[PDB]
Amino acid sequence: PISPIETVPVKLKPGMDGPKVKQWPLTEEKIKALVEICTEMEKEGKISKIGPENPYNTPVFAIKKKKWRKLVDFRELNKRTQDFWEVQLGIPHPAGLKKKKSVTVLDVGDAYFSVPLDEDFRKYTAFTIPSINNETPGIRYQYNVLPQGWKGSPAIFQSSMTKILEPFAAQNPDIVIYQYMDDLYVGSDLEIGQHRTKIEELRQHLLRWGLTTPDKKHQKEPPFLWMGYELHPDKWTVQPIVLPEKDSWTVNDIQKLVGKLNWASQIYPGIKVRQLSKLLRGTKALTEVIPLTEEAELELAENREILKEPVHGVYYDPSKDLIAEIQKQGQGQWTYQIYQEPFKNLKTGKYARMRGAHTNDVKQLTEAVQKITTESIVIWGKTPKFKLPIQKETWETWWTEYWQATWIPEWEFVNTPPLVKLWYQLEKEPIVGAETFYVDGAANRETKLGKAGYVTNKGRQKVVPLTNTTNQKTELQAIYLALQDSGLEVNIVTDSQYALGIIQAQPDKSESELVNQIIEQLIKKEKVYLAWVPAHKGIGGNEQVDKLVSA
Amino acid sequence: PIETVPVKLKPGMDGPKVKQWPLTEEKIKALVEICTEMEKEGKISKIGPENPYNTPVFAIKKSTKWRKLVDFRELNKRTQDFWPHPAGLKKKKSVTVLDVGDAYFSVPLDEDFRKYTAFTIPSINNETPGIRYQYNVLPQGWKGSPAIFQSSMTKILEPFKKQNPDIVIYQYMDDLYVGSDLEIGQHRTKIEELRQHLLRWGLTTPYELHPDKWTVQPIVLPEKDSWTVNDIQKLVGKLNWASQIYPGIKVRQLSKLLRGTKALTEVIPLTEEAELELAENREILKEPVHGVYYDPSKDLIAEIQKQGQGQWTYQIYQEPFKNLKTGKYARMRGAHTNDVKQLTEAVQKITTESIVIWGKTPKFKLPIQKETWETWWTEYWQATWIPEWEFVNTPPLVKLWYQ
Ligand SMILES: C=CC(=O)N(C)CCOc1ccccc1Oc1cccc2cc(C#N)ccc12
Ligand SMILES: [Mg+2]
Ligand SMILES: [Mg+2]
Repeated sequence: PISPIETVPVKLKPGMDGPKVKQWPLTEEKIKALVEICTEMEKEGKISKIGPENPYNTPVFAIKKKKWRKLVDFRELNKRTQDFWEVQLGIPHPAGLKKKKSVTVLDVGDAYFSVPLDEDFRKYTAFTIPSINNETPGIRYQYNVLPQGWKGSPAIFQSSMTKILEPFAAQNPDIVIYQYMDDLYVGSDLEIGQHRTKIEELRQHLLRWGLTTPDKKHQKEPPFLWMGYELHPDKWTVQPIVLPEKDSWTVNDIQKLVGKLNWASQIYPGIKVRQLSKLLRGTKALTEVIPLTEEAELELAENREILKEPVHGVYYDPSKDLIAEIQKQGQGQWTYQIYQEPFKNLKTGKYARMRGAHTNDVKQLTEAVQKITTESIVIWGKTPKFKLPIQKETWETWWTEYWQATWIPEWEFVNTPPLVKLWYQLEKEPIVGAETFYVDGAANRETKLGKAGYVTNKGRQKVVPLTNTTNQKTELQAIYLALQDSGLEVNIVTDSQYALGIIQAQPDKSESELVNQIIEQLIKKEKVYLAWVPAHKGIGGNEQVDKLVSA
Repeated sequence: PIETVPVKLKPGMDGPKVKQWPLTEEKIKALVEICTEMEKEGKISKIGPENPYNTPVFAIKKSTKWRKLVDFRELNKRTQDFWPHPAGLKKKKSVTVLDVGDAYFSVPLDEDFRKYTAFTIPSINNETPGIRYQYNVLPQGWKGSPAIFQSSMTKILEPFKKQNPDIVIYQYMDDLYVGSDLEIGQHRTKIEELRQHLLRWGLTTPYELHPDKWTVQPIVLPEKDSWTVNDIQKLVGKLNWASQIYPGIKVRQLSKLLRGTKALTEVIPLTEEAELELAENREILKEPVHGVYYDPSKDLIAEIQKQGQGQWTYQIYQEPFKNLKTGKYARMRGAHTNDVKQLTEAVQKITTESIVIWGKTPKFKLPIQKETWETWWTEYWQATWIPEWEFVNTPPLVKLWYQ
C-alpha cells in the first residue's frame, strides 16, 4: 500500500537541474524482469508511465543475487537534490534500555515505497526500460513514492513514520516505541495477553496508513541479532568476536583488528589496544605490512585470553543509582565499569590516550572521568557516582597545583591497589645545604653533535659529549646529568624554557626514554628544586656553564 | 508587528549546520517545557526533514526558573549583514546593564530566513531523533534582532534621552548599558525611571559596574627583607621579561650581585647601586606603555592564567606584548567556587569589560581541557551572549610574571 500522508516538499540545490544520464542497454532477460516488475509496481501506483516531455533519466538494472529485483542508480540525482536533516546516525546503546516485560520487533515491509513522493519533484525520477535492440522507444516511468537509494528517502520516510505513530502513542502512553530504519521495536509491561492485543491494534493502525507488518507467527523472537549485539530478555552482550591468526599483518588487517577490540571493550573488561594502535602510527597504504612488536604480541595475546570467557551486560533501571569504577591497567592504560548493582555491569570501557608526549597518572585518571561523564550523559542522560582508587590528599594537591582548570566530581575513595599516587613532588622553595648545580647543554644544528655539562657551587664541573642530538635534547640531558651526580637533595638551575616546562609538569610516564630516565632519578631524589634564569644575561653560575659548554 | 524586514545571508553562504551537544535528562525536560509554550505563543514552529540547518541549544538559569540559551555564534558569522561606539561609557562613574531582549519576540522574522534558525532538542541515548523547531519571531541571541529592532528602540528612548542629556546609553545584543556620573542613589533612581518608561511602553525587563576603577595592573616587584640568589634570579628573570615592553629597565647592577657560582639559598645583600637600580625599575613600571592603540578592524584576544587560591589573571590584546587591558579577578571560595565556576565567572567579567570599552567580545584562549568545558560551562553561565573560544596550555613562566 501507499500512504495518505502528506508529502514533504523537495527542491534541487539552487541552479541545478535534473539528471540526464543515458540508459545502458541490457539483456532481453533483464528487460523482461523489469517490464513485469514495472507493471506490478505500476498497478500499485508506486510509479507511472510518463509522456515524452520528461527530459530526465537515471539508469536502471535487473539482477538476482544467487527471485528477481530492480535496482536504480541515483548517483547523479542524489548529487543534485537538496540536503536533508541528517537521519539518525547513532543508534542507542543496549546499556541505556529499561528492562521491559514484553517486547516485539516489527519490520516495515516495503517501507520507502509506502510513502508518497512530493509531486513537483517526481519529474526528476524518470527512468527507462530499454526496448530490445533499440528497435522501438523504451518505456518511460517515474516514481510516485520514495525511491530506494534516493537521498531523501531515509529522512522523509522516518519523518512520515513519526507522524503516523503520533496519534497511536497519544492513546497509549504505557507503550514504548523505538523506530530505527525500517524497523520498530515495541515493548510494554502490560500482560503478555493484552500486550499481544496492543501489538495487534498498532499493526492495524499502520495498515490503515499503508504500512504492512509481520504477524505473531512471523515476528522475530529473542535473542535479537541487532547491530552486532545480542539482546536477551534479561541481559545483553556483543556478538562473538573472532580475531584472525596470521603470520603477516597489513595496515588493513590491524585496522580491522583494533576495531573488533574496540567493539568488545564495551562489555569485556580489560581490553587494551594501545601497542596495537601504535603500529598504525605509520598511517600509510593499507596493504603495507607492519612487523608486529613484542608489546603488540603480548597485548593481543592478553586480549585473546579475555575473549575466551563470555560476558553479558544488564539493562537500565532509572530508580537505582548509577556508579562508575576505574582501574589502572598499565602505563597509560585504564579500564572502567558502570553498574547499578555490584556485579551486574551496564557496560565497560577503556581509556589510554596520552594527549601529548608526557603525562602523569592523576591527569590521566581525571581525563578518564571526563570520558565516563560524557558517555553517561549520552546513554542515560545523567552523570554517575565515581568510586576511585585515589585519595583526597593526592587529588586535592594535584588540582590545586595544576595550572589548568579542572572539575572534580564528588567521589568515594576505594582502596584497591594499584592506588593512584603522585610518584613525586618538586620543591616550592630552594634547598639549603644542597649543592646548587648550574646545568646547560647544546648541539650543533648542523652536525647534530652536542655536550651537556654542569658547574656547581661546590666547585665541581663536568661535560659529557653527545652525538646526534638537538639543543632541546641536550638541555634535558644537562638536567639528567645533575641528577645522576647529586646527593639526595639537589638544586638545579637551567636557562632552557623548553626543559623547564617539561619538568614542572611532573610527568610519571613519557615517550622519550630520556624523560623516563629523568623520572627514575626524580623518584629516588628526596628533595629536588629547579629554577630558571634568562639565558646569556651574565647572571652567575649560568654564565659559567654557558662558557664551559661553549668551549 | 506586520512589517518583516528581509534578511539575507552573506553571498555564497549556506546556513549553520552545527551539531547539538547531548544534555542531561533534567536539561532536556526544561527545554521541552520551554518550547511547548513557545509553540503555543506561536514564536517557534515544528520543522520537517527538508530543513538541514541546525544551531545548538542549552538550558541555563540566569532560581528554579530554567531558561533557554541559543548558540547563534555560527549564524551570526554568516548573516553579518548590517545597516561610533560610545567612547564615554567606560569613563562614566556608574553603568547598569538591563535585559531588554523579551522585546524582540513582539516582532516577526522574515519568512524566508526562518529555516536558518532551526534547532533540535536532543533525546537521551538516541531513543528518538530530536524535536526540531524553527523560529517565527526575532530570536534572542541573533545579531539580526538588535539591528531590526533598532528603530523601535530609538523611538522608545527618545523621551528619556531628551530628559537626561548626559546619560549614556549603548546597546550590545540583548542588553542596554546605561551610564551616569551621578551619585549612586540618584543613579539607581534614574535607572528605575527608564525601567518604568520601558515597561509602560510594553517592553518587559527583569548588575551595575563602575568603569571608573578599571585600570591596567602595572608590574609589581617584591619587597623582601633578605634577598637570596634565587630571589635575585627571579627578580632579574621577571625584570628581564618586563623589558620587551618598558625600555628603561636595567639589570647590570642587580646581576653584578650574583657574579660567582653561588648556592641558591645563599643570602645576597642588596648593595646600593643594585638597590638604586631596582628602585628606578619600580618607577619605570609605574608609567604606562607608549604606542598601544586599539585597531577596530582586528580581533581582541584574551588570555587567562590560573593563579591558585581563587586568583585569575587576564590580558586583553590584539598583538602580542601590546596589551590593551590587564587585570586580575579574585573569588571568595564560597564553599565551592570550583575552578570551572571561577573561570566561567571570570570569562564573563572580561567580556563585559570588553563590551563596555570597545563594544565587542574578545576571543578567549582558555586554560582548560576542551571536553571539560563543553560539559560544564552551562552550569554557571548567566549572560545571554557567548564569545568565541579555544583551549590552550598555559606556559608556567607567565603565571608568575603576571602574579
Ligand atoms: C525483554 C528484553 C528487553 O528488556 N529489551 C530488549 C530492552 C527493552 O527495551 C525496549 C523498550 C521498548 C521497545 C523495545 C525495546 O527493546 C529494544 C530496544 C532497542 C532496540 C531493539 C532492537 C530489537 C531488534 N531486533 C529488539 C528490541 C529492541
Ligand atoms: Mg645556553
Ligand atoms: Mg540543536
